[PDB]
Amino acid sequence: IGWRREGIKYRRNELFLDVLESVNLLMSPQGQVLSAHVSGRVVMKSYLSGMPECKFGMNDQSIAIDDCTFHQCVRISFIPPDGEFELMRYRTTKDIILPFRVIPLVREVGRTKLEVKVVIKSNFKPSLLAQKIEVRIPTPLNTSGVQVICMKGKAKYKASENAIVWKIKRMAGMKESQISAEIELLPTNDKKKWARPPISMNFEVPFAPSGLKVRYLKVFEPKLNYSDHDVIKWVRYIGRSGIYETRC
Amino acid sequence: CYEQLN
Repeated sequence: IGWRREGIKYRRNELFLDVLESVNLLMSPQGQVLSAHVSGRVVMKSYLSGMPECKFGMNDQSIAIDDCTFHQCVRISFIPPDGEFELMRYRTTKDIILPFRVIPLVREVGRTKLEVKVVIKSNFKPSLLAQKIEVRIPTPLNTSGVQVICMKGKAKYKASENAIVWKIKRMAGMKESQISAEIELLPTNDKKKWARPPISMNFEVPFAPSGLKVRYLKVFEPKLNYSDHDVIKWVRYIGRSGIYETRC
Repeated sequence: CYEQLN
């Protein structure tokens, strides 16, 4: 076996398991899901003795997994290498937990002002906290100044990037926070109007938006004198955002 | 950080 050497022996047979997903979503202003999918991978930090035989199972709540691209050791069952390695990549598109709901509200004031209001609605267990929340609201190219106040977090107008950045430390599920802006516009040519860019989001949530959960991870070493009841197994679900936009 | 597998 060319991915694992013989004779490995650890004292504390531990097992770290990270489930890493990236939720992608495009949503109309009215809340209709235009396109959405999750891209995920499962990495395993293995510290087991000898040449163990491992069986990884899950709910395949339920979830269907569209694509699969496995490591070279599998057949699920596998002899895992020593250390950190990627066990599998996957992608689902059905029954995806959308962790946040961006609700834009833009109101023209003649041809000079732009009163804008954006509401975030967290949509998960209130016992869990989302972290590293960023909401990017793009401003028109003909902006002289913006005026924003917000309840939770802090907001700044990065005029160079031509957008408003709103950052929130944490936010529990089943909650809502809002931000309100006044945008002063220079006069310009009404001709082109402007291509309304979407409102982007970035967050971290301690669960798999695909609903995936680890049913079992069995370890089997027949030669050595340890069984699966002796393995200190851990699992860590982390979901990041990728392309998370709402048409405004 | 991590949680134990039940």
